[PDB]
Amino acid sequence: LEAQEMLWLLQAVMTPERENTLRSALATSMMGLNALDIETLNNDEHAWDVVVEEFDGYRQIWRKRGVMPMLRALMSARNIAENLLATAGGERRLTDILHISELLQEAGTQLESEHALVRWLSQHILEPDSNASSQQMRLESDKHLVQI
Amino acid sequence: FEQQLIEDESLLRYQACADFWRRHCYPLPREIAQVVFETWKGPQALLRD
Amino acid sequence: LPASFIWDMFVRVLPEIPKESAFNKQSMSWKLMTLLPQLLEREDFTLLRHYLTDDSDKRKLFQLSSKAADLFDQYLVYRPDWLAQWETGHLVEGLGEAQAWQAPLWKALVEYTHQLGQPRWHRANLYQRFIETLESATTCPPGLPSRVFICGISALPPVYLQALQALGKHIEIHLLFTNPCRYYWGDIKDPAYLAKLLTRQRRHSFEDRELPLFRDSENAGQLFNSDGEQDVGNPLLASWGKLGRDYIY
Amino acid sequence: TFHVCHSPQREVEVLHDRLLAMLEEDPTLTPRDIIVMVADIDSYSPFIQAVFGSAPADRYLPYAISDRRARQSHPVLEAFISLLSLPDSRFVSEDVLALLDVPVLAARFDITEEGLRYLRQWVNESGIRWGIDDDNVRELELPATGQHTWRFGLTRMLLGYAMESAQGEWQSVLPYDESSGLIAELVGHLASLLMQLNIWRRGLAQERPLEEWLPVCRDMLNAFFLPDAETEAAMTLIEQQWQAIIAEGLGAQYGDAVPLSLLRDELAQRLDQERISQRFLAGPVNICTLMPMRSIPFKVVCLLGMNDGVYPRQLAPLGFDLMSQKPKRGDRSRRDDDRYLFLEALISAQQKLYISYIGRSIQDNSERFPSVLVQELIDYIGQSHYLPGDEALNCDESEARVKAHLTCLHTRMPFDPQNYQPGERQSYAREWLPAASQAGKAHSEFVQPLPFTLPETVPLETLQRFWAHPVRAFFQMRLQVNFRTEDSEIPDTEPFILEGLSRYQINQQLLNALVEQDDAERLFRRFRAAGDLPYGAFGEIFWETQCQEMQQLADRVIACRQPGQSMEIDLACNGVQITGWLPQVQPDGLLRWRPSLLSVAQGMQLWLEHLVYCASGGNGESRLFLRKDGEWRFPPLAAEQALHYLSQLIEGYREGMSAPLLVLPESGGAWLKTCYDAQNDAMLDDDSTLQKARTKFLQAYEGNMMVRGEGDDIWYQRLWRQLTPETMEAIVEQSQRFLLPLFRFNQ
Amino acid sequence: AVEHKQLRPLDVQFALTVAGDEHPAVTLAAALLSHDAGEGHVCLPLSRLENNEASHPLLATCVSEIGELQNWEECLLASQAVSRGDEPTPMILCGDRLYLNRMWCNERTVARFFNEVNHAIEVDEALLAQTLDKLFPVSDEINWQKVAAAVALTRRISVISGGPGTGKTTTVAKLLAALIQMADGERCRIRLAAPTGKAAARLTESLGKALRQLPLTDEQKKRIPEDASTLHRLLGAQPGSQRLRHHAGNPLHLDVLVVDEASMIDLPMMSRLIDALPDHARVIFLGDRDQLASVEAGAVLGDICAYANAGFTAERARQLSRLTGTHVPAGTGTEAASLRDSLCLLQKSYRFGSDSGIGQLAAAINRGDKTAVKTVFQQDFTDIEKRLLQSGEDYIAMLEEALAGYGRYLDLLQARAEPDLIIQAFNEYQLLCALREGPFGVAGLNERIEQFMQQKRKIHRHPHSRWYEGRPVMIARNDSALGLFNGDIGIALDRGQGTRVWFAMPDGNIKSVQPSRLPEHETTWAMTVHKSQGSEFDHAALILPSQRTPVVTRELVYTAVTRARRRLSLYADERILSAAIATRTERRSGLAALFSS
Amino acid sequence: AELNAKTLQRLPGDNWRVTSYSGLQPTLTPHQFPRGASPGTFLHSLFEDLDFTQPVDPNWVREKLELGGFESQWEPVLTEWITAVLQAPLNETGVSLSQLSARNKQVEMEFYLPISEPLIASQLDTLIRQFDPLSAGCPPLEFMQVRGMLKGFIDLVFRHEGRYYLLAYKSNWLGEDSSAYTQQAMAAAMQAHRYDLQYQLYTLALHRYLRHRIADYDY
Repeated sequence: LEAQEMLWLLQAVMTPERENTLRSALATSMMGLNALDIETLNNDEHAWDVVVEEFDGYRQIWRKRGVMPMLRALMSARNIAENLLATAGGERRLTDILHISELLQEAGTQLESEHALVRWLSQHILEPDSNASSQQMRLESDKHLVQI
Repeated sequence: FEQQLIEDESLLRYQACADFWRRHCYPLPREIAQVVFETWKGPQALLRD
Repeated sequence: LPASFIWDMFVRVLPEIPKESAFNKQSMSWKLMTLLPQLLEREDFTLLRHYLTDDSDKRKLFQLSSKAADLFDQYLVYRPDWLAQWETGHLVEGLGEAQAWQAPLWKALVEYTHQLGQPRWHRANLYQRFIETLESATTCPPGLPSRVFICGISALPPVYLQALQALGKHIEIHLLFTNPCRYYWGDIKDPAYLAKLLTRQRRHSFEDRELPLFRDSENAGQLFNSDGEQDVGNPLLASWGKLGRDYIY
Repeated sequence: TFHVCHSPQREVEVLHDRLLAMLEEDPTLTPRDIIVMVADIDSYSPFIQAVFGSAPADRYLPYAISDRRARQSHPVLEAFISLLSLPDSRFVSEDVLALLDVPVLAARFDITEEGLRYLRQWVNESGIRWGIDDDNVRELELPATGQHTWRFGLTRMLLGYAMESAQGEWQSVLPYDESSGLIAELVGHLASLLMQLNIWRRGLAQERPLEEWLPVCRDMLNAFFLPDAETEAAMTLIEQQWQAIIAEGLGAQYGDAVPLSLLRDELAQRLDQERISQRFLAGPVNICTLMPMRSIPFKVVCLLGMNDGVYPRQLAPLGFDLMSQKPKRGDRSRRDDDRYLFLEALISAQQKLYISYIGRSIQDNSERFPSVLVQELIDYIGQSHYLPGDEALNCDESEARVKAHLTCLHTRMPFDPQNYQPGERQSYAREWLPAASQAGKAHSEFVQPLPFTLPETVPLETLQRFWAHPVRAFFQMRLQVNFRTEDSEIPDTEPFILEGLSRYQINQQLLNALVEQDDAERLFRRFRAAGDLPYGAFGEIFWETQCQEMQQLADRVIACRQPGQSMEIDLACNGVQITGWLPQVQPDGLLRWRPSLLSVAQGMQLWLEHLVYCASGGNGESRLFLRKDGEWRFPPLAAEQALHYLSQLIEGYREGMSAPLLVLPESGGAWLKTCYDAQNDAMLDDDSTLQKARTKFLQAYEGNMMVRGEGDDIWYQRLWRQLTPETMEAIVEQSQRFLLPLFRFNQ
Repeated sequence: AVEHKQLRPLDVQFALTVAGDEHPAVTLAAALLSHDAGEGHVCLPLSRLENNEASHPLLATCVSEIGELQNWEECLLASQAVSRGDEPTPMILCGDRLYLNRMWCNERTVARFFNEVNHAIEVDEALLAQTLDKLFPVSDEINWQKVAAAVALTRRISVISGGPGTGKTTTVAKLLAALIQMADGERCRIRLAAPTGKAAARLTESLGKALRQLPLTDEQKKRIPEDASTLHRLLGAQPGSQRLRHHAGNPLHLDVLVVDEASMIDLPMMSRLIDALPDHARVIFLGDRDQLASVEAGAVLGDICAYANAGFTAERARQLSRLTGTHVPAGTGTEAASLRDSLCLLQKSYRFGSDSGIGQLAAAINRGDKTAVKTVFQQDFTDIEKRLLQSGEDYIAMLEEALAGYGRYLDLLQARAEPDLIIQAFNEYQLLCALREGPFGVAGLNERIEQFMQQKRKIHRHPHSRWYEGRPVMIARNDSALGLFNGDIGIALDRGQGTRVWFAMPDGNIKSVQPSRLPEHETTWAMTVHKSQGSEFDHAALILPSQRTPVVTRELVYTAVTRARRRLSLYADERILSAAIATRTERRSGLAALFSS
Repeated sequence: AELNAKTLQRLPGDNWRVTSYSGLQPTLTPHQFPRGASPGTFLHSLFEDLDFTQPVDPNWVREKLELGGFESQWEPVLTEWITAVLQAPLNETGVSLSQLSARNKQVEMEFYLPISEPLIASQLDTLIRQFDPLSAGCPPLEFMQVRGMLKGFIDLVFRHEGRYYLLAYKSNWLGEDSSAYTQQAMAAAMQAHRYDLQYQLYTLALHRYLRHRIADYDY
């Protein structure tokens, strides 16, 4: 599901004009918002204006600096990494998000267009084939876990 | 001297199985294609076999 | 660059030289694409007849011609004496099995480029012509600079040193050499060459004091082995600097 | 210093922090005196650009990366290479839509981006899979089917532009009712492309001599491409490389024929010959490989990618070269060159040397060995130096202590609290400081009590969309969040079997045709003219078994079928107005038929229709006939019980808008029908039923490896990640509260 | 035409695919039919194919039969691509006019809807006359609005033809008021349809300000029509598929349906609207007869209202005299009594009379060009000005007059006032151009106006910011979430919280939107004539190119004249204005033959 | 345990960059030539590769147009335009380009000019406007403080009768087709394209090179 959330976030960053994709991407488990937060964001127009402005700034960073600076600024401003680390069971999801971000950076450094990386991510979501780089890594190494 | 290595040969194998199914199962009459359908639904079942 | 400077000296010293060589890599590949089916009937190419006449849509022939052109360009850069012997028609004693299909191929390449309207000249023969026209010349030819600086080891590959010694008779050449050690750490050829190396010393550029090449000149023969390899005390310099060994040699 | 890392991204992330620490420690340290040489610049420079572009304004140091030169127009050269492989291509629809993905080829044939978005679904829905012409199918030693080709789809789209789909077939080709107006002019652009794809397929097939390949690339460039402001240099480079290939071929005076694949491979090799950059900028920090500045005296020298296998690079010999058999002094070799580059990098380091390699794998935490040069270096360090702590302990033990002290084993993740402890190593990442401090709030629960006032007029369609899926109705209507998934790509072959939505649409149209006793053979020819059926006898066998199943269903459907019309429903329940329309209301009652399986959602829909039908007159049963002799029956009830159950459903609807009403239809209905007893009208409380209902709930929630379960859904994964027993008991209680009249009145 | 000779690749591929191995006569006929369908002509007459084609004897040498295939009908019926309406063929030849199968089906559907289903609903005439006397205050002379309301409430299907400024919305309000006051116990689910969203918003605000003025009852105010819907939204059109929700099976549960702006309704949308209607709904069409043609291929309203010049029937004249209580004239002759009875013509304009030159110029557009020259020439009626545009100095004079046109807008912009007065001043003056690119177009005039505002100190513009204070923008796609429709103008300015675009909503409010929230944004200093339909401007200025183009015709100048409320300016050559009036955009269709029998 | 991220006290580096001048800022006629960056670089390469002493050959111009990819009809007008340019002298005494030998010319001289002070635009533009007469208008450009190296590529440096001269080429010229390119229009083009700083840096680089190379040098 984290790849689908990253695809929704990239579609919200690439197309921030239509509010449907942004509303579908903000309510994902990566952002971590309640139903009251989504309702107050849909009711208050000024907060949605601030969200659209900061997503346009994220799109400017994505066009100027790249994929991983944009994702790092998004994870630092929204502070979703600390919330996923505080949530029990979110460390595996955060490592999956970081690995998906690294693969998206590796695929977007070779691609010129910005929508081509979104199409590549949608195609790799539609293609579940197993490569040596695109496998799931270990979530944590310092914490002792029962190894199946 | 220069050759490109492909990791996954499942796509070319499925394409060759589809070509075999096209060149064999298509000009058959009904009395043979009934038995071919009773053995396998499509070329994917034969490839899985 | 060193090849660009060598070609510029070739243009300036020797006149009536074409700007592009006839022995280009792609040119030799396109020539060997035409010459190799003509030589399939020959007895020396019987290794290639089992390689080419089985199934060919001119794909194996093009790659074989490209690899043979790469080897011929590498021989033009590094081994001029082998091609000079192969142009006469004589083999070289002591080489591998892959020689009976390369020397008639090189001779047929020379005959094909001589039969065509393309010029005879390539890098290897013009190198020897440059050495001959710089060694026998008493008067310095015009168009040459005053002093030439060579900064670094890879700023000249170790094959143009004879042309550099020929250029040093008329042009002051300052080769700024970056060696990690200050003594002599390379190899040796003969004990009669060891005394010739011991007679040479390095004087200081600013202090004007001569220093010997070795730490102990009396034990310089004990450092070199009978085969000709010096036991370097530093293991990193012995294991890492073999190109530096050949360059200082 | 030697630094063991787990990831190359983590390697350059530790490198950036250590370079910032070296810049902060030494005030007389300019950034121009720092150099980072990587052994593999192709697999590291994305990570270097990523972790050096992500720095904040108070942390940003300037960087300039030297790598291989990118193409001036990356899709255009690949499109020209694919156009050079035109007779060898199979003309798959995705391979042509990728050629239309390039804006140059789209702007040549006047195809816009909106036109491309229309052409995507126009190719996907009209059955265009592979094959430009039927002669292309016959050329590949395949039987000429005549369908699922580009000519078939072009004739289908033109017949749809000319004739509506309700008229019928003309030349065994069903028309395509989408492209009808002026937008089908874009179809006239697409057929303008494939005709060009018919020209160069038959032209580039025959072998030509080198004097005839000259205007070929120029004609291809003015046929398929249009000169824009950006892609002038790409077409200029293509023409220059092609004319250079032909000039170097004609310089040798080649007379025999030269095939297309040789020139295509030579152009593909001469377009990927972009050499690694050797430029040095004195402004920013230079990121480059080993060769460019072998002797430059930089103060801070970093060496990345010093693991085994990558560095030093071992180049395999050609096998028949005489220089490899007999080596001389002036012989170029990559191994000795790299081993001397490492020595020159060691000598050229003036103040600080920072060697980092991959010591541990990130996948399975396997031990990775470094290079042999770094191993000899740390062996010489351990055998040449000792720490003042153990002045006289041993020789091997002091060597191991020195090699362990110099080796910094960094953490695997950047949010590790080990990196933020004060002492020797301390990171500068302020963004990962509160994440490593673990002083953040956790993810709160999604269900929150929201204020919701029930309106006066609530339609029946809203109640049907609510009771079809309650969590989806809570997401897409209350907070208006609908998770939009991307559509599936076009398959690479014709449909041999019927499965999924296509089989269900074929069964639905066959059931709607057989309910009026229409000719099944006309619908068979209509479905075969569209290519939705398999070719030849297999499509006939599929249509025969589906006609047998739909006739078995229709013999039960039209056994008790009466002509009925749609009626209006106006109800007032709990002060709430319900306005709607019920289709095909017969005097016998309610008659619905769908080609699906026995499920609880269709039973809930039929129960809601029966409640909205019996509340305003209508004494009679309600019947629904599914496949495999599945039947939902509800007896007629009075107005009191119907209004009571409708008020219960209205209360559930107004409860579902405030909080997400956790009523699973399938799993809750399975749990209920495992626990319900229709004979005594009482629920069993023994432990055997409580153990079998849990098994039914786990069977219906998470299905097998062949059937998609109810838990594999994007609406349920947002609420919970793992099905807890507390939420399971909550779903059980809500299904016992709501889904009980489904199995109470079932007969 | 010139565009008709340059063949589109769609027509060539259609001719090569449909005919194929047949004769080249069928290929040329299919190519000409596809080109006429692309240009907008519904039917193709065989006389134009026989006479106006140079290859017509050559194909006579191509065919070889016993009868030699001298007729075009036998040559078309000999091939398998053309049938008489029985075989499922792409091309249909029925009445010596070749069309496509979809166009033939839609034309027969329109002819069936306008020839057979239009029956006469018989109601009480005394109560209808009493409601018309109590609603319409004028009862002394002939009023076309009262006759239009009577003939719309009498028949089921009725077409109301009238120009702008004639009080059509007041007639619709009186018609709906008399419709509810006639049927008291019977419920009426009135529905309103529009082709565009902006015209739907204008219809909602107009009927809201019109129906609240008339005195109603508590049950009558409950049956007020709530909203006007788009025609794609009323039938349930999808972006991906063309499947409708109310296509053939379940009709729309409506009692009466008022469809405004029928001039922009093409033939497939009209045929899809007809198939969705039940057997009891009464439809009232609104629009102008001489207005601009539809977007796609087809001309429904013009071919319907072409029979309005003949008049009514002899019995229908006495019926209208008994209904309205006045003297209603009769039409000479009877060809199709149902369609001529269902039509009506509005001639009395209330917002402008014979004293104003705008209505006289609009009446002279449908006449010869000398009538328009005489209308502009003598004394100009203090309303219409004519400026000749040939060279660069005329362009500078046009920009100088546009400075005086946008003078109040710049004065309210520079004074830092409220944005409502700024939008109210911007909605009074408007430039209307024909083309898009080049020196004469949308993007040419917008960039020239921006460069002129960069030259003179009126508007400060940063070259890299693209969102300077004072730019007018317009949206190209609809957006129901933001409340803005296609063809709505917004003004970008700084209220103090940043550069935001203010839009004037039809509900009386002003909405400040972020420029990053706009899906589409194009500069609208000069609008196209096709995209300015439905709106109204106080001072309009038409700009026509000197080069001959098929866009500039009689209907374009007619829509440009009727776009102005009071003042109208022209920047065109005299020869172009003389040639555009005579060249009428005719669309050949089979409705002229089907309604004549 | 407690943990804090380190705060950087000093900036990692000053504003150092290797920049240039551009970083701180009938039917066949030359008026109908296509105006762009690529035809300008093509004409610059044509003026670089052609020898000034040797006469212009039309087949050589045809070969250069075949190598570049331009039209073949422009060639007989191009060679006569090239000879008309080469016949026109450009000096205060009337020295043509044909009088320059191969030893006297130096084509495309690259220089790296060092600067250790922070280059302030306000302190430099006033010093430029104090002496340059073309700086009457031309509001000053804005650029950051550049400490480091300045790159430059001079088109031609040539000596004649014991006096050195610098020569540069500009070839865009899109907006002029008549004979209106007088000294006023060329001065307006110099003020608009801001070529005063480039020629001033070229004079500074040539003065430093002649001071370093030639002993007892006077400007």
